[PDB]
Amino acid sequence: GNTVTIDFMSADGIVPGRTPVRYQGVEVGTVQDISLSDDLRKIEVKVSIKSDMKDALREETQFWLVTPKASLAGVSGLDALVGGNYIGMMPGKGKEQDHFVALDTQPKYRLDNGDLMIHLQAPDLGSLNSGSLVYFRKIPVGKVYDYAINPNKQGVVIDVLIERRFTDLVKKGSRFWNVSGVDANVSISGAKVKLESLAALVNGAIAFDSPEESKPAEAEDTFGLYEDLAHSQRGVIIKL
Amino acid sequence: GNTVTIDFMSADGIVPGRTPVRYQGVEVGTVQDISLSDDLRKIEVKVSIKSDMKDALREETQFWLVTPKASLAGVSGLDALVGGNYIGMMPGKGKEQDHFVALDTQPKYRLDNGDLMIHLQAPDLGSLNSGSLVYFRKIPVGKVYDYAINPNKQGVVIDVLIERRFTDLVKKGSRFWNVSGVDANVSISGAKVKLESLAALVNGAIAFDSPEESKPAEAEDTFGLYEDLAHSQRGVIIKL
Repeated sequence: GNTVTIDFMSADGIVPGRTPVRYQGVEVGTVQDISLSDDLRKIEVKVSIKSDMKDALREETQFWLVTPKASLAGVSGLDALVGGNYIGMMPGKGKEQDHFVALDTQPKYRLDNGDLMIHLQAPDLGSLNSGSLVYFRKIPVGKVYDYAINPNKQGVVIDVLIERRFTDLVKKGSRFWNVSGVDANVSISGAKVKLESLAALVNGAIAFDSPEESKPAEAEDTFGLYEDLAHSQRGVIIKL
Repeated sequence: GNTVTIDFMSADGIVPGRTPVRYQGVEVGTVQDISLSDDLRKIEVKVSIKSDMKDALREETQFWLVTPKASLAGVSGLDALVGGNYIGMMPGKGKEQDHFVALDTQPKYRLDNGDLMIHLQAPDLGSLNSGSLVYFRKIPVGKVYDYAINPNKQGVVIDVLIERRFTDLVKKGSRFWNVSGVDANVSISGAKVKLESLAALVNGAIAFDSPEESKPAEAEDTFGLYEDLAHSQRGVIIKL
C-alpha cells in the first residue's frame, strides 16, 4: 500500500489503474498515480507496493519499463492485441529509499538458477530480435537474452540464455550460426527453393553445434556468430 | 479448497485468479496465490484443489507448466489470442505430501487407452513442432507427442501417438517420411510447382506407409524418419 515516487522519462504506455510492477515474473505492485515535474520534465509515478517488497526496497532498487517485444502485431499497428507494458524491478542493498530514477534498459542477468549466459560477438545484429530462439537441431533450447554494442564500435555483443537441462550441450568447440530470414537459389536443371523454419523467418534464429570432444563451455564464454551454416563449416584454411 | 505450496521457477503466464490446474483434461484446481521465496528465487504458488484429488495428492505428484503450443499467433506476438497456459499434473504413489517442485517438462506418456506410442530416430527435429500431425494418405491418424535428445548427442528421438482405431495401420515394415515445409522445382519445358497440404507448411507433418505383409508393430518400436518421400523409397541398395 506504500507509494513510491519514481521519475520515469515518458509515460507512453503507463496506465494509472492497470499498469503492474512485476518482480521477476510475479506482479508485486500496481501503478496508482502519475503526475509530472515540469522541472526537467520528470514523469513522477506513485505505485502501491506490497509489504513483502517494502523491506528490500532500497537505494539500489532498479526500475525499468518493459515494453512488449516487437513482432508482426507491433509493427502492423495492431497495438490493441499486443499486450500491456509493465515495470521490471531488481532490488539492491543500498539504503532504504523512497525515490528512484528509471533505468533505460533491462540490467544484466544475475539469476543463479543453473541456466547459462554466453556471449556471441557479431559484426551486426542481423535479423535477431530480443527473444529470438536458439536451436540445437531445430529443437529450441534457449533464447536471445539481450544485445548491445561493445565499447569499440567495431562489434555487436549478444548475450543469450540456455536452459538448465541443455547446459551440457554447449562445449568449448561449439559453433553458432545465424538462421534468420529466407534465401532462395535458382540452380541449373532445377531451382531447389525450400522453406523449413517459419518462426526463424518471422523473428530470427540461431542454431548451434556440439562437438563430442571439447570440454563443456561455461560462464559467459565468448563465441563467434557465423553468418551462415556454410560459413560455420569446420574445414582447414589454406592460403593461396 | 486445500492449498498446496508448489515452488515454480518463473511466474510468467500464471494468473492468481484464472490459471487452472488440469488433471489430464479435467480442470481440477485453480491457482489462488503467488508469493516468492527470495531464497533461491522460488516462486511459491498456492492452489485450491478439490477433495477428490486430495486423496491421491502424494509425494510423486508431478506438476509442470503447460504453455500453449507455438503457432503463427505465438510467433507474431498476438499473445491475447493464443490462450492461457495451465498446470498439468500426474500423481504418484509416494507419500501424502503438501509441497512439490515443478517439472520442467511434460513426463512420459503412461495412459493405457489402447493408443500407440512409437519412437522415431532422426538426425534432427526438422520442421516438426509438438502437436504436428501424422498422416496415412493425408488422413490424420495421430500427432507428435514429444521430442527429445537421446543421451548420445548424435540423434533426436521423437515419440509420436497413434489413435486407437488406427493402431492396426502401423506394421513392422512401416516407413515414416517427413512432409514439412514447401520445396519448389524448375524443370525443363515446364516447372511443376504445386502445393497440397497447407497445415504441413504451417506446422509440419509426418506421413507413413503400411506394407501389407509385416506383423503389426507395437509398444515403442523404434523407426527411422526419412527426410523425404523419395528417400523412403523401397528399392535395393547396389554398391558401385
